[PDB]
Amino acid sequence: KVLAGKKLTDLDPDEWAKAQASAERILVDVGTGDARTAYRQAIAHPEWLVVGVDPAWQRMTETAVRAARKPAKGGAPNLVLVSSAIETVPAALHGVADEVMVLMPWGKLLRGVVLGEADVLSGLRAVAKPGAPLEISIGTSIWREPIPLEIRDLPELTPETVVSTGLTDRLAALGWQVADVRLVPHTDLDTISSSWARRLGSGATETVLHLRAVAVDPR
Repeated sequence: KVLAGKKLTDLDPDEWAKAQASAERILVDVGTGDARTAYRQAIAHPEWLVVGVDPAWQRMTETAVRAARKPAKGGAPNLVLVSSAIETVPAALHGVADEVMVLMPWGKLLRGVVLGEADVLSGLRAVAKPGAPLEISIGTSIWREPIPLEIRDLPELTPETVVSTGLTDRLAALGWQVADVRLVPHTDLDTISSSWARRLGSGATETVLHLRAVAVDPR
């Protein structure tokens, strides 16, 4: 269920428990893209256990190959890449995260966050410790044509409509107390969507809808 280089393997429960215990912070990145962003977090913060969770595991293989190398050769032993969908988080991920990040989501994860779909929101809450922040970062260019199929029937989510669509209340009901919602124009894309296809420092920016919440009791 975790990537080891180009292959999937069974996560050793003992090693998983020891890694969590040894970490200063456990960060769960839900939706990883090619997981270069998770890798860069892990490299910057060797005391963090950085857990990337994505069902499209083959996309993450380059990151996994790089992370498996010796530290001197760019290895990141504190990066754990998990093959799983968020709506069906396995028990081994329940209540582990000090912080949950949803950066540049696509597909069901994106649609779920925008609509405040219970299975996606509950899955996110399931992996969190009480008090853990949730940070969601959505690039707003997705609402400019061509709009991706997973949101093209939905009106653009803005800070005002996060309230008026009832998303803030759906979040609270499922255990995410919203703290801040804002647009952040000219956000450096490298901070939320690094890729092995794109050189770092390109200067690429985007307006990001940023939501922060805190893990609380549901219902």
